[PDB]
Amino acid sequence: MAKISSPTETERCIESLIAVFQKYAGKDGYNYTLSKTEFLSFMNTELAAFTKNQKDPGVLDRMMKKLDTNSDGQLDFSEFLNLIGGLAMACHDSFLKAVPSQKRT
Amino acid sequence: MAKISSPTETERCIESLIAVFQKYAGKDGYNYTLSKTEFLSFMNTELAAFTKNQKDPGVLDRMMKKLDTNSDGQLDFSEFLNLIGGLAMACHDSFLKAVPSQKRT
Repeated sequence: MAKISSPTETERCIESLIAVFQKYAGKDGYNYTLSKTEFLSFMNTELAAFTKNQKDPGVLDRMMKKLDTNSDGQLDFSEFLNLIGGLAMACHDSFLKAVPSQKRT
Repeated sequence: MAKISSPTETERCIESLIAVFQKYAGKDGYNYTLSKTEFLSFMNTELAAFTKNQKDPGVLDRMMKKLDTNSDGQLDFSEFLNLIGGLAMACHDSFLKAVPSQKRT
């Protein structure tokens, strides 16, 4: 069985975001939107790498309100992904400042 | 060993995007930007789920020019992630039109 991965690395990444997003956003039960405290818990757990590396949880506050383009105080599908964009760009930048030659053969 | 995953599901998703992005974008060797043909190959391989489900590869053309905010004809870190946003939103929407109760305990 060569095709063990129905999704690819990006697609599975995407379904990962589905998993993590919908489990935390699914706590507030609004419109599958990641509420303030849900995102606080989210970022301190699922993004503790970033969150705890910052300095104080007030950053999650800055994240939320930056991404909260719906201006409801929650992060929807795209708002969470906007986040993922900045997150990815931070880790990418890490690689660019380290070794971005991730040319996996 | 409980902490076998240094990255979380979102963080690993993010490093996945690093992996897939930098391997294809690393083919053009510009500024780690996913060039037209590199993205064509990318989307037909890594996103064949979406690409082949559309109808014709001219869609990748539409993706590129939508995401090519750098207006160079390539997708950078954020432009690829803009893509990932629309991709994720499509798969999310799939779940929302199916079963978005991905409340993994």
